[PDB]
Amino acid sequence: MSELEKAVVALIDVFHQYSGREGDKHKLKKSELKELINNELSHFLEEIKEQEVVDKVMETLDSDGDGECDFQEFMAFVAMITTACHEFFEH
Amino acid sequence: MSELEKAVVALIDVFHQYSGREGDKHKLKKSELKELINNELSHFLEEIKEQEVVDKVMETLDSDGDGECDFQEFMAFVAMITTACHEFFEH
Ligand SMILES: N=C(N)c1ccc(OCCCCCOc2ccc(C(=N)N)cc2)cc1
Ligand SMILES: N=C(N)c1ccc(OCCCCCOc2ccc(C(=N)N)cc2)cc1
Ligand SMILES: N=C(N)c1ccc(OCCCCCOc2ccc(C(=N)N)cc2)cc1
Ligand SMILES: N=C(N)c1ccc(OCCCCCOc2ccc(C(=N)N)cc2)cc1
Ligand SMILES: [Ca+2]
Ligand SMILES: [Ca+2]
Ligand SMILES: [Ca+2]
Ligand SMILES: [Ca+2]
Ligand SMILES: [Zn+2]
Ligand SMILES: [Zn+2]
Repeated sequence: MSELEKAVVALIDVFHQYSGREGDKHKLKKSELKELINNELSHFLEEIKEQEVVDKVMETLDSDGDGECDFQEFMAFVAMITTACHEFFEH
Repeated sequence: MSELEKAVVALIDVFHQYSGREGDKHKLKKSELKELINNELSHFLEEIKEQEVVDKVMETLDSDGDGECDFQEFMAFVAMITTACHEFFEH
């Protein structure tokens, strides 16, 4: 598999790693999203310690108002992170 | 870096790998997009041999009508591929 192909599978695997822990096994509830950010985005994003802060991130990500981040919503989150990283390192 | 963090950087690196070859160094023209698909998505997508087929893929990806795929448009392409892969392997 190419690097791109392995990257794609890694996105799928991290989503399932955290989504399957509680409740709906195919969505990230706020608790699962906080764990994902703190354990997997520790170089890209500030650690979340407050309920207020994960509330706000979930508000941004949650396009259908169910209080959770589904796989489509997670893909939008990945696009946001990737865009911000790409731009951080360039002029 | 986590797996997710390395995956994010891999998306950036494959985009730059192909975008920088010709013309606008920050967009994939059809020629660059064809090369990316054929060399980097050979397990996920059918090889492109015809101008018609890359025309069609570029039509799908090109949201601002400039005939090219910018980084935002490429992120949408990555979301499409990842979604299709995730769903292929599940019930
Ligand atoms: N010392 C580093 N940060 C760094 C190290 C290696 C690297 O290998 C290719 C990745 C793309 C290289 C140029 O574009 C970016 C954009 C964003 C990030 C990032 N989100 N960290 C990293 C690189 C890149 C950056
Ligand atoms: N050898 C080592 N130990 C080492 C080498 C490079 C390194 O680099 C740290 C992070 C570099 C890239 C990630 O940093 C950001 C920060 C903010 C944003 C943002 N704008 N959201 C995106 C990415 C760290 C450790
Ligand atoms: N034999 C395989 N295909 C395969 C091998 C390893 C693997 O490691 C974790 C990746 C996620 C595992 C379960 O979800 C998916 C969804 C899509 C793909 C794919 N796009 N190929 C692969 C896996 C996964 C699949
Ligand atoms: N040991 C080996 N040599 C080997 C092991 C597994 C393998 O698996 C091939 C591809 C598996 C996952 C990629 O296959 C697709 C197909 C269609 C879609 C789609 N719906 N677009 C998405 C993914 C290949 C070789
Ligand atoms: Ca869950
Ligand atoms: Ca939702
Ligand atoms: Ca180009
Ligand atoms: Ca465009
Ligand atoms: Zn760039
Ligand atoms: Zn799944």
